[PDB]
Amino acid sequence: RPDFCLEPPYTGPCXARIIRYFYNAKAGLCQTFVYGGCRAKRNNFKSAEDCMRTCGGA
Amino acid sequence: RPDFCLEPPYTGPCXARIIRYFYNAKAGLCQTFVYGGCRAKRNNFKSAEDCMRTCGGA
Amino acid sequence: IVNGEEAVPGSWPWQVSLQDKTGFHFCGGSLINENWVVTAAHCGVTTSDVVVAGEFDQGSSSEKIQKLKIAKVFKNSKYNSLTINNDITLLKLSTAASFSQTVSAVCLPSASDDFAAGTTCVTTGWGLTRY
Amino acid sequence: IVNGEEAVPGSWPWQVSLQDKTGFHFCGGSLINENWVVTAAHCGVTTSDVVVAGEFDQGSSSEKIQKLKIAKVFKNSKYNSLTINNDITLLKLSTAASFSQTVSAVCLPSASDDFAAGTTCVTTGWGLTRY
Amino acid sequence: ANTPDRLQQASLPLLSNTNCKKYWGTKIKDAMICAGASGVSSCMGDSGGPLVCKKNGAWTLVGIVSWGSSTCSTSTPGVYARVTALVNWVQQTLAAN
Amino acid sequence: ANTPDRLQQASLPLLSNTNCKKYWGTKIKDAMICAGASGVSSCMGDSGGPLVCKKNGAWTLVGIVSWGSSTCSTSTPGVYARVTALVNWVQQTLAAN
Amino acid sequence: CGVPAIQPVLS
Amino acid sequence: CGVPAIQPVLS
Repeated sequence: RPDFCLEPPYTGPCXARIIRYFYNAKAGLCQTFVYGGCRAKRNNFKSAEDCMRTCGGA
Repeated sequence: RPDFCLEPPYTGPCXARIIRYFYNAKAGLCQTFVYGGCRAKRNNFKSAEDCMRTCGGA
Repeated sequence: IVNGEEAVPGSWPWQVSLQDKTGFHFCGGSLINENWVVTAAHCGVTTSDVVVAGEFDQGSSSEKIQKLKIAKVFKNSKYNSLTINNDITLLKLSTAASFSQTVSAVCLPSASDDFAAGTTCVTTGWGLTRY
Repeated sequence: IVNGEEAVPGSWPWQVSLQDKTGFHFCGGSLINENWVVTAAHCGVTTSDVVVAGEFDQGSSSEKIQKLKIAKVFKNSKYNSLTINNDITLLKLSTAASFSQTVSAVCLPSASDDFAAGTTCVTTGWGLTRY
Repeated sequence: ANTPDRLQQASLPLLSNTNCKKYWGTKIKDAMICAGASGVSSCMGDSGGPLVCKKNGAWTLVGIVSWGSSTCSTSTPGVYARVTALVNWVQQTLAAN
Repeated sequence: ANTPDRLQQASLPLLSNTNCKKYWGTKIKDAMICAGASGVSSCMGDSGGPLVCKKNGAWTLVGIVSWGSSTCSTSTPGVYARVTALVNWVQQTLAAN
Repeated sequence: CGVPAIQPVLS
Repeated sequence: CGVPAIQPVLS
């Protein structure tokens, strides 16, 4: 899977509180986190399904 | 909100690996966890939306 | 707000809470009249989200608030998603807010208005009090 | 399996992996012929899940496997969701498995078979190796 | 914890109902069979997989991974669906479909 | 990690672009205004809310909560959308809709 | 606009 | 049934 799947979730500099999904390689599945709303990294998805289709098994 | 929303997630005794959602009162939103497949507690939902509609803000 | 303090209930009556359909608070905003809210473009508001006006205590189920549906979202087309410049969106409400003791509008400036460096201003919201 | 050991690849050819549409492994199962898999009722399998046969290394994208759609789920109607008794479900494949060196069926017992206490048996799967 | 990539196996003994009920008591029902408590344990993601024993040289499905210790302790009996108690249901379902 | 139930407020000074660029350099663009670095900080969930100053006795919207320190440090400038640079766009949008 | 019915108190 | 083409090795 893409290496970006292994990066920790990134909230970024904006001040929103937006629920997103990131792949957690230690657990082997996607998990929610709070995103600041700008400058997302790639391990940042709007649904668990997108997240798992992109990073599942990394 | 219902007090069951404040219970930690419960994997239970069965040996499956099923993705479910539980409300995390410490973070204020629903997170994923792995459920064993039997004897669910009530803080255990099939989608983030069901979870937040039932426990959001507890 | 880190190291702020509790507001007097209802004393910031243009402050709204932007929530998803489940009631989750993801951004604030300001009433500028009965039909329009100004907020940030990076909040990513859609017509499925709702404007909650008149709120003080998001943990109180008994407070008298106005949940207002959003008719149309007007993101500034110059919002720059790399530099974060021009970070403004307007929300046109599908039902007007009802102004009251706890719900009313902030004034808007004119483009040439000058606010001096060092002026003591105020910001409000339900953001984190610790990161 | 805690404190087990890696199997010889393909030496348990009736072992299948039950996965959701994204490839997430949530349960195992056993082929009993080319069209049917037996698994546990509490796995909650639906026709949206898939039977993966011939697998060894779930982290190898190059392994030849058979992803098989499920036509119908037969949960034993006596499965007891409180006591976990009668914990069995059958999956009827919409397309037959293609049997081979690495895919074939386990035998079923007769209802009267006695397997004595203390018999050394084997269990297999991709479950956690530490809780 | 994450699951292993590669298929695992473990050898383990069948337990008598009597010896299994010394831990699980009346939670052991008539379509359950116990195995393990022997230094290995089925765990999360193993459910629905096989417990096989040789019968006349052929591996035969005696159990289906079902439930057990909630931390997958290797010193407590694992519980499996008892296929001899359910195989008549299996054959009837196949015959009708 | 959770938000306060009850609405918060903080007083804070406007910063000159020049003093703000002493921390954020060229990240400060022409429709941004800085405020704070004064022991308070906007943080996650404040975005899109108001920065108001008095103008002729009435509270006037000078900034919109936008971005800042990635840990909401109270000693760095907070950055807000500068409403004077954007109000002509606001009035045009209202007039057309 | 800009004049709350309930006056804010700042510290 | 029950006879793998590849023989298992049990330790």
